[PDB]
Amino acid sequence: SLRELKVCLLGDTGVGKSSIVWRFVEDSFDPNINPTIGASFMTKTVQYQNELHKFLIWDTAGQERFRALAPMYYRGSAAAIIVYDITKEETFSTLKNWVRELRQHGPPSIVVAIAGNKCDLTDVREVMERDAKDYADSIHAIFVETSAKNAININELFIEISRRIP
Ligand SMILES: Nc1nc2c(ncn2[C@@H]2O[C@H](COP(=O)(O)OP(=O)(O)NP(=O)(O)O)[C@@H](O)[C@H]2O)c(=O)[nH]1
Ligand SMILES: [Mg+2]
Repeated sequence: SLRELKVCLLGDTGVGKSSIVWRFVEDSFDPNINPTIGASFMTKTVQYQNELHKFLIWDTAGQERFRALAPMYYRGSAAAIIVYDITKEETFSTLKNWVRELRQHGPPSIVVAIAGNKCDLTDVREVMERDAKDYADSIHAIFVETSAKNAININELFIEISRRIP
């Protein structure tokens, strides 16, 4: 048996959406990765208990000219991963806007996950873990501080999704 799970990544440009997906699927990291144009699609199948979860992963362009396309991506998604950058408070401040948009226009029972990415960059941290954790908890979302660079909580993010899908 095999279970298809559409997952979309949402967030401001530069937060590491593509790097998260590349690390999960291709097990690689590129400091020189270019901004996404349109969307990138990758897939990985993982054993969860007695089933196989085939993640159909939509890596969306964060650049504002692509925002209008977002509804196309979250439609039919089993989960949404909203990514911010722990070194830029602006991307966290903005988190509520992404959540709002997913509340207002997304599927009724989507699994929401919040990823605080670039957690390897601790010296220049701007978003305290506790504050982002508190927020994720308040909306009953999955939360992890991730690093695509160091492979911190990348698999764990998708494991939490596997646990919480119906
Ligand atoms: N140190 C560190 N750098 C990271 C991490 N994830 C991504 N980066 C870097 O951050 C920059 C932006 O990454 P990228 O994956 O392109 O972000 P994005 O959210 O996909 N941007 P876009 O929306 O424009 O496609 C790149 O220089 C990349 O190497 C991380 O976990 N740690
Ligand atoms: Mg990208």
